[PDB]
Amino acid sequence: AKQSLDVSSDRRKARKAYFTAPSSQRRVLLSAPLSKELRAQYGIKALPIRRDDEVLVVRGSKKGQEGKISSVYRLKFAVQVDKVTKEKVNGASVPINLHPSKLVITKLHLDKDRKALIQRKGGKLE
Amino acid sequence: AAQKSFRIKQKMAKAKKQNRPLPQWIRLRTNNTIRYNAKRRNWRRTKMNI
Amino acid sequence: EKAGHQTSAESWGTGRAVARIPRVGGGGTGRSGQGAFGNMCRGGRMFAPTKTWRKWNVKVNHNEKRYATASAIAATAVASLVLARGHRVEKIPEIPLVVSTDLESIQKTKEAVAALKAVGAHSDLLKVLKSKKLRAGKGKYRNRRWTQRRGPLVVYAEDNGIVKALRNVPGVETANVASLNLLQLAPGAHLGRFVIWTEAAFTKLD
Amino acid sequence: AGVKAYELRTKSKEQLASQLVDLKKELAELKVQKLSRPSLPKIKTVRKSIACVLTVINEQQREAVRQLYKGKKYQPKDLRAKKTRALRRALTKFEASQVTEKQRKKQIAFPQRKYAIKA
Amino acid sequence: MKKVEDGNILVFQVSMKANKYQIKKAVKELYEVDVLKVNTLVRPNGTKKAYVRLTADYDALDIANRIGYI
Amino acid sequence: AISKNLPILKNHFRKHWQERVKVHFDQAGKKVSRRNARATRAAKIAPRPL
Amino acid sequence: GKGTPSFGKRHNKSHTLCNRCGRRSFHVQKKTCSSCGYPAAKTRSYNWGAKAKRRHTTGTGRMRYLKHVSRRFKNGFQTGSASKASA
RNA sequence: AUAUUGGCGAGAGACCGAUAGCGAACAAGUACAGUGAUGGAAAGAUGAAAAGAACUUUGAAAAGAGAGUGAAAAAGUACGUGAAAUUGUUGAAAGGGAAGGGCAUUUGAUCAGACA
RNA sequence: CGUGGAGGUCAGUGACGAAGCCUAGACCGUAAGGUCGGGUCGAACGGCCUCUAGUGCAGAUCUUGGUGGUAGUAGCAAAUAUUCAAAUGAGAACUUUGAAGACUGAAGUGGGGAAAGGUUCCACGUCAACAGCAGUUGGACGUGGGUUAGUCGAUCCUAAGAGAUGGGGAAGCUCCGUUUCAAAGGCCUGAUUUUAUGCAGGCCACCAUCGAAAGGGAAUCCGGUUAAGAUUCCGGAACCUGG
RNA sequence: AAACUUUCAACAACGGAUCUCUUGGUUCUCGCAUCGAUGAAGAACGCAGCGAAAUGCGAUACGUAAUGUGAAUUGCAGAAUUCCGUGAAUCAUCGAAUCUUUGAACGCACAUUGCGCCCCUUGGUAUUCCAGGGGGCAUGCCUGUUUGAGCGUCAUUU
Ligand SMILES: [Mg+2]
Ligand SMILES: [Mg+2]
Ligand SMILES: [Mg+2]
Ligand SMILES: [Mg+2]
Ligand SMILES: [Mg+2]
Ligand SMILES: [Mg+2]
Ligand SMILES: [Mg+2]
Ligand SMILES: [Mg+2]
Ligand SMILES: [Mg+2]
Ligand SMILES: [Mg+2]
Ligand SMILES: [Mg+2]
Ligand SMILES: [Mg+2]
Ligand SMILES: [Mg+2]
Ligand SMILES: [Mg+2]
Ligand SMILES: [Mg+2]
Ligand SMILES: [Mg+2]
Ligand SMILES: [Mg+2]
Ligand SMILES: [Mg+2]
Ligand SMILES: [Mg+2]
Ligand SMILES: [Mg+2]
Ligand SMILES: [Mg+2]
Ligand SMILES: [Mg+2]
Ligand SMILES: [Mg+2]
Ligand SMILES: [Mg+2]
Ligand SMILES: [Mg+2]
Ligand SMILES: [Mg+2]
Ligand SMILES: [Mg+2]
Ligand SMILES: [Mg+2]
Ligand SMILES: [Mg+2]
Ligand SMILES: [Mg+2]
Ligand SMILES: [Mg+2]
Ligand SMILES: [Mg+2]
Ligand SMILES: [Mg+2]
Ligand SMILES: [Mg+2]
Ligand SMILES: [Mg+2]
Ligand SMILES: [Mg+2]
Ligand SMILES: [Mg+2]
Ligand SMILES: [Mg+2]
Ligand SMILES: [Mg+2]
Ligand SMILES: [Mg+2]
Ligand SMILES: [Mg+2]
Ligand SMILES: [Mg+2]
Ligand SMILES: [Mg+2]
Ligand SMILES: [Mg+2]
Ligand SMILES: [Mg+2]
Ligand SMILES: [Mg+2]
Ligand SMILES: [Mg+2]
Ligand SMILES: [Mg+2]
Ligand SMILES: [Mg+2]
Ligand SMILES: [Mg+2]
Ligand SMILES: [Mg+2]
Ligand SMILES: [Mg+2]
Ligand SMILES: [Mg+2]
Ligand SMILES: [Mg+2]
Ligand SMILES: [Mg+2]
Ligand SMILES: [Mg+2]
Ligand SMILES: [Mg+2]
Ligand SMILES: [Mg+2]
Ligand SMILES: [Mg+2]
Ligand SMILES: [Mg+2]
Ligand SMILES: [Mg+2]
Ligand SMILES: [Mg+2]
Ligand SMILES: [Mg+2]
Ligand SMILES: [Mg+2]
Ligand SMILES: [Mg+2]
Ligand SMILES: [Mg+2]
Ligand SMILES: [Mg+2]
Ligand SMILES: [Mg+2]
Ligand SMILES: [Mg+2]
Ligand SMILES: [Mg+2]
Ligand SMILES: [Mg+2]
Ligand SMILES: [Mg+2]
Ligand SMILES: [Mg+2]
Ligand SMILES: [Mg+2]
Ligand SMILES: [Mg+2]
Ligand SMILES: [Mg+2]
Ligand SMILES: [Mg+2]
Ligand SMILES: [Mg+2]
Ligand SMILES: [Mg+2]
Ligand SMILES: [Mg+2]
Ligand SMILES: [Mg+2]
Ligand SMILES: [Mg+2]
Ligand SMILES: [Mg+2]
Ligand SMILES: [Mg+2]
Ligand SMILES: [Mg+2]
Ligand SMILES: [Mg+2]
Ligand SMILES: [Mg+2]
Ligand SMILES: [Mg+2]
Ligand SMILES: [Mg+2]
Ligand SMILES: [Mg+2]
Ligand SMILES: [Mg+2]
Ligand SMILES: [Mg+2]
Ligand SMILES: [Mg+2]
Ligand SMILES: [Mg+2]
Ligand SMILES: [Mg+2]
Ligand SMILES: [Mg+2]
Ligand SMILES: [Mg+2]
Ligand SMILES: [Zn+2]
Repeated sequence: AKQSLDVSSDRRKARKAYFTAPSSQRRVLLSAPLSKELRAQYGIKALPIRRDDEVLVVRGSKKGQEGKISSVYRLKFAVQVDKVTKEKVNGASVPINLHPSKLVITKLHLDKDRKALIQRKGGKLE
Repeated sequence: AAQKSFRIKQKMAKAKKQNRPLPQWIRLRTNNTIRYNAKRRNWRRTKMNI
Repeated sequence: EKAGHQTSAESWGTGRAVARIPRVGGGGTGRSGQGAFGNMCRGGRMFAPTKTWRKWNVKVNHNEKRYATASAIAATAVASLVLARGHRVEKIPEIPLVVSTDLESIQKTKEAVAALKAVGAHSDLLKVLKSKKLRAGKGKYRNRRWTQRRGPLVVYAEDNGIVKALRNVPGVETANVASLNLLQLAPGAHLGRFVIWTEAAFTKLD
Repeated sequence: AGVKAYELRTKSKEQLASQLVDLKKELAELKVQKLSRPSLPKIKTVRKSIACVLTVINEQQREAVRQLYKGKKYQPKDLRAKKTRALRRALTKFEASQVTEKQRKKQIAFPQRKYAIKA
Repeated sequence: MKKVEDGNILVFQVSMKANKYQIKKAVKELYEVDVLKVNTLVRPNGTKKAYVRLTADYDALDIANRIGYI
Repeated sequence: AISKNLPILKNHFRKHWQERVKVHFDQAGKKVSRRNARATRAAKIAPRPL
Repeated sequence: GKGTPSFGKRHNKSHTLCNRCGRRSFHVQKKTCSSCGYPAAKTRSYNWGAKAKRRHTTGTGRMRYLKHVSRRFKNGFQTGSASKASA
């Protein structure tokens, strides 16, 4: 258990910092773990989800469905997938909001920097 | 009035501005809570004291 | 302390057909007129309001503390008690439980765990775990939030990495003989822990 | 698209002052269009740019001055270090370090010896 | 708008720090036009309004749709 | 307020005493610091004694 | 006549808005504000009136300058600019 | 070495749990009162997600009736649970200047146990 | 007996439904209370041993909130008074418009201002609340528009007053004093023709300042024009002050 | 016999208890020393494509510069060039600026957007009148500078 002195196990402070946390911090909280596949591949377990990324909802009702992360909705603490949606009574369509932690990464949109992140957590890339 | 300072002309103007209703789009934001302008003022109901 | 009292309320005196607690003055605001200070008025002060200078800690006689801790120790033999008091010892070698001194030096949780198991712990560690529950009260949101039974308490003599091995396993607490804590020797004032002593430890007692 | 920071800081003194003039014209023209249209967010990024221009027209002229004054007693208070009012009148290292003659003669003579016990 | 169609007047919302002088000149300088007089007034909302009459040589209307609006 | 066969006590709580009441809640938190701040001296003050 | 008629004559300000605190507490004839104390050098405070104080002490405001002094402090009053890195 | 109901940063509690806890969990020193010094409130909770009810029909409309959404509209921006006082309809009963109560039994309604 | 919280324990109950609420259904206790059924309900909760207290309500002209009988009751009666018809609208005693009956009776219910309000003005839209019947109307609601000056006010002047200043008191916030035991300032040009303003005369001893939209005071008028502005715009005709 | 009164029940009302929640409040404890004439605290008024407020900012106005991160922002509209990049962002950090009107508040006033003086500069045919642009002028006190006063007073003239 918390054997340090600058870390708090207090439930109040915890939930504040969650909910109040700024966008730049949210990116990191909204992470998805890689696929069993992509994991042996880049030698790496998780990763801060981003936009043009590919994914499998391995939880929830939308289980099995898959797609490209349309947008990350940091504000709403939720991610949206282009392809996973609701058709209202008026037939119009609307995005469902999936949570990063219930997704799995399938193909990684790659950057100079995405690469460097992967390289920095001890990863590798093909 | 009908011969006042600018100082008052002024307050009077700011006064005027705030006397609008909640712009109905603020209501549609995420986490919005403001239902209506809770701070509104009517000339024959509350006087503003210069 | 300043609370109940951030008002200005004087009474209204007798004769205005209304009770005579002090009342908030002024006007134009609902609060205006209402009861103040009264240990029974809304937004009153409270009766005999708690203080910081309550007697919190207690002076216990230094010598009883001993006679207590001693008595506490004597019962961690006594089969029946350890049994009576929780602790699945239903079937461990002999009471007291004396393990090798090599225990004191085991440095990996995973190791220690199955050592402890071999010595007979198993059912008892399992007795915790099978028992983490949501604190019924409000310590549920005062970081007293879960709860669970007490496990075996492993007394050692020299700590050569035992404590950090057994740290993370739920229910098992560790202690060097030179201390020995009455709060752990009879948790909740109930006699007879499940103590498992390294030999070097055991021998330090006299 | 907006203007950029570094792209300006190399633009010439009155290339720079010029661009401002033309930005202010853009703005003018926009504020006309603004009222003849249900929206004109475009405006937000032209008035944002005027800032940047002015900002850099200022930065340059400042450390233009800041340097001519760099390295002499007395330079404008607004190039002077801010720190804190009290900081700004606390004794300077020197006038603090100041020991008396008699003093150092003794400091020197009998200084704190790095002794130690054991044997 | 009728001031412009009828009167040869250019109405401008103007900075409140500005006077009849500064208005006249900074119109002359910004629109290439000759001004007769500059009657001004403080709108009830905190913005100076400028009535601005050009001389007989300029048809304000033509100016109006050469600045942009109309 | 004299009654029964008790001693006569002289407890001096007639001034505004609730005001000057020093509970040493921090008895612990002073030892520590004192320890903490002794150690830093030993450390600083070289192989010298305290 | 000491009631609802004599209130008829009420229409003459004793105070206008005070320049220092903007309060409609500026005693016209007596030419001082009844809250802040302008034009006195000190602002008007009293210790028997705390809710009074609490309605004005630093923090009730903008803190235009004071906000940042703890930050500025946090890094020992940094004269200079920042350099550059990677990523 | 001492002090510290202020200030900046932290870790806590056999503390209070929205009539409590600071006056303020909310656009609270707000709104509102006073000529002024000052006084000073109330006010948290749909659901996992608005999926916040297309469409049809009666209506001038608000709405109602259908349909629809949802695990639930016995959650419909009057929104978790929804007590009491108090109220409507429905059912049963009693009532010749109060009503309620005690012991006992008739009558009506209703119900446990128990047999094997 | 019972409640909020703590130590221990039952490896206690629970989304296959915890808590809570309803229940002239059942059971245990002399009682405080305890247990079950059923209904409602949605995330928590309990037994036993100990610990702990902001620990039990019918009252206190108790506090805050909420709710009744009174009761469809009292009442909606001052200021002479209304009526026909059309138009509009779902809707007309009440709005629009035409008619008729009257009033205020120029010491006005007329036509304007000062104080005070601050957008109430005007247009369009428009009825949930408000106008103690009503509402199609409004000083309401939503939405826009509107206040133009050398001469009209402020501004300048001084009044009773107010109040800095050299000072004098006062522990001190601060009190006294206003020309006051004060070294209290600026004007005309000349001297310049290095040159911009040093000095060459003489005066001048007045020593703040604030304090009047009714006192004092330089100067404007007529016609036209707007949904709403005018001695302020348009048009023609002047007048003053400075250069 | 109704109605009406009253009692129990179901359902529906009124009300908002109770249960469960908690980005809050309270109390303890540890660490640390930083407001302002280099204009503080506080005030007023303004600033967004669509805002009244709370928050933020200051006519460079929910922000400019810088640095870190490495792609959002999100109620709608939007740029789109901003995605292997001096580069998305109501992000973090912050060392650079801008910072109206004021406030100890400082040319004088102030129930006035009131009224002067000085320097530089620009236009009007202008050392002097008017206008525009910049930079200035409070008080007490210390060190020094310069210019002066008093038969307070020393010497020196011929
Ligand atoms: Mg990571
Ligand atoms: Mg399944
Ligand atoms: Mg989510
Ligand atoms: Mg009133
Ligand atoms: Mg007290
Ligand atoms: Mg009474
Ligand atoms: Mg309280
Ligand atoms: Mg439990
Ligand atoms: Mg409970
Ligand atoms: Mg940018
Ligand atoms: Mg300096
Ligand atoms: Mg024409
Ligand atoms: Mg004592
Ligand atoms: Mg010592
Ligand atoms: Mg009154
Ligand atoms: Mg008076
Ligand atoms: Mg005074
Ligand atoms: Mg002053
Ligand atoms: Mg202390
Ligand atoms: Mg403290
Ligand atoms: Mg601690
Ligand atoms: Mg409260
Ligand atoms: Mg309580
Ligand atoms: Mg309160
Ligand atoms: Mg809250
Ligand atoms: Mg309210
Ligand atoms: Mg809820
Ligand atoms: Mg609720
Ligand atoms: Mg919700
Ligand atoms: Mg329906
Ligand atoms: Mg349900
Ligand atoms: Mg529900
Ligand atoms: Mg709805
Ligand atoms: Mg409900
Ligand atoms: Mg009976
Ligand atoms: Mg008990
Ligand atoms: Mg209890
Ligand atoms: Mg309690
Ligand atoms: Mg039973
Ligand atoms: Mg059931
Ligand atoms: Mg249940
Ligand atoms: Mg729930
Ligand atoms: Mg007990
Ligand atoms: Mg009590
Ligand atoms: Mg009782
Ligand atoms: Mg009661
Ligand atoms: Mg009672
Ligand atoms: Mg009562
Ligand atoms: Mg009542
Ligand atoms: Mg009725
Ligand atoms: Mg009647
Ligand atoms: Mg009557
Ligand atoms: Mg009449
Ligand atoms: Mg009528
Ligand atoms: Mg009529
Ligand atoms: Mg007549
Ligand atoms: Mg007459
Ligand atoms: Mg009338
Ligand atoms: Mg009139
Ligand atoms: Mg008014
Ligand atoms: Mg309007
Ligand atoms: Mg009207
Ligand atoms: Mg209606
Ligand atoms: Mg009305
Ligand atoms: Mg009515
Ligand atoms: Mg009505
Ligand atoms: Mg209106
Ligand atoms: Mg004018
Ligand atoms: Mg005149
Ligand atoms: Mg003037
Ligand atoms: Mg004086
Ligand atoms: Mg005057
Ligand atoms: Mg006059
Ligand atoms: Mg006329
Ligand atoms: Mg007009
Ligand atoms: Mg008119
Ligand atoms: Mg004319
Ligand atoms: Mg003429
Ligand atoms: Mg002349
Ligand atoms: Mg009942
Ligand atoms: Mg019901
Ligand atoms: Mg509760
Ligand atoms: Mg919850
Ligand atoms: Mg806390
Ligand atoms: Mg601590
Ligand atoms: Mg202050
Ligand atoms: Mg603001
Ligand atoms: Mg905002
Ligand atoms: Mg935006
Ligand atoms: Mg970069
Ligand atoms: Mg930021
Ligand atoms: Mg600027
Ligand atoms: Mg002044
Ligand atoms: Mg001024
Ligand atoms: Mg200037
Ligand atoms: Mg001197
Ligand atoms: Mg001299
Ligand atoms: Zn004031």
